[PDB]
Amino acid sequence: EVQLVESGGGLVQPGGSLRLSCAASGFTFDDYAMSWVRQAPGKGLEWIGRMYNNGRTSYNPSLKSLVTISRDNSKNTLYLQMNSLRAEDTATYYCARDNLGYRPSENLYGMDVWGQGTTVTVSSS
Amino acid sequence: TNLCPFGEVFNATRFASVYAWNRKRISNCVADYSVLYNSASFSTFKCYGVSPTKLNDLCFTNVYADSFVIRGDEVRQIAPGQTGKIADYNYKLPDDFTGCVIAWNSNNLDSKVGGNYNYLYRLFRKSNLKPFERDISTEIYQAGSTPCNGVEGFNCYFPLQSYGFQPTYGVGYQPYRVVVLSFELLHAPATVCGP
Ligand SMILES: *[C@@H]1O[C@H](CO)[C@@H](O)[C@H](O)[C@H]1NC(C)=O
Repeated sequence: EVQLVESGGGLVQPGGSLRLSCAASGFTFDDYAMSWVRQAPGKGLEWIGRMYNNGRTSYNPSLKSLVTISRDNSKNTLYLQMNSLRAEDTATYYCARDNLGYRPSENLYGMDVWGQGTTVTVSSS
Repeated sequence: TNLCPFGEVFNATRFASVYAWNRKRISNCVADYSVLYNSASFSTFKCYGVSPTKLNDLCFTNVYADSFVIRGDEVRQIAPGQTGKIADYNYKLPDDFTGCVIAWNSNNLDSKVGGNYNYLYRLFRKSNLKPFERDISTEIYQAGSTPCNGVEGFNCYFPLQSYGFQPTYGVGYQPYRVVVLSFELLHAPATVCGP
């Protein structure tokens, strides 16, 4: 069963750093492109970044200075390292696999499998 | 009298990717194709427009050797009139192609246990290639309705995907070194001749 699970979210003070995980089941990252997507409470899905199979990263150009995407193929986890979380980063972070293969119809996002996503909140307490 | 440098082509340590396939001009030398056809190293040896045993008896002009690395089951696309990702986006042969397509397994050379990512193929392109046309552009592809403006995002991808070459993968996902020879048959003063 192809399944993505994310972990690491929770409360975080402003200006801190926090890591996320995208532990995968049923497949590996050696031949798939895997992406991080952000969902704000009042806005739509915002694409954070993408890891390819060869290890190259692409980022959101309005978000490049404070995110980092790294793999661990030994445990098939994708990591997302934020730095300096501010008030507009209070959002639900999904991890989803890019569909570079067959698309049965027009997809707005191009994602064949999604994760359940984890909630990160930045506030005073 | 000087021999053609076929050893510099087939026994090269590094081969190009299929999107950036290397082309070498073979000219002004004597070519012995009997050591290629009788060699048991080549799994695929398909000649078009010329018999392989008649190669020593002809003199050729404009001899070109195109070398790249593709995966195992895609060797069938290096032929005239084929369709798929290699034929349409990476390396297209013309319908009137004359020459020889030589391919052999290189799993012991081009596979690393962690995965060899130095060989890449153009997964996405807006249009089919013309024959013998090389596309090395790395412009960000638009796979959806929303334009990319050179920045990846939703349905916006890097057009080159690398093969994951591991020794554990079966035949079909294993690296194959492909050398394509192209000739012109007896119309100009010829510089490459058989013995
Ligand atoms: C490449 O090396 C092998 C090693 O035995 C040799 O037999 C072969 O002749 C070489 N290829 C050419 C084209 O000379």
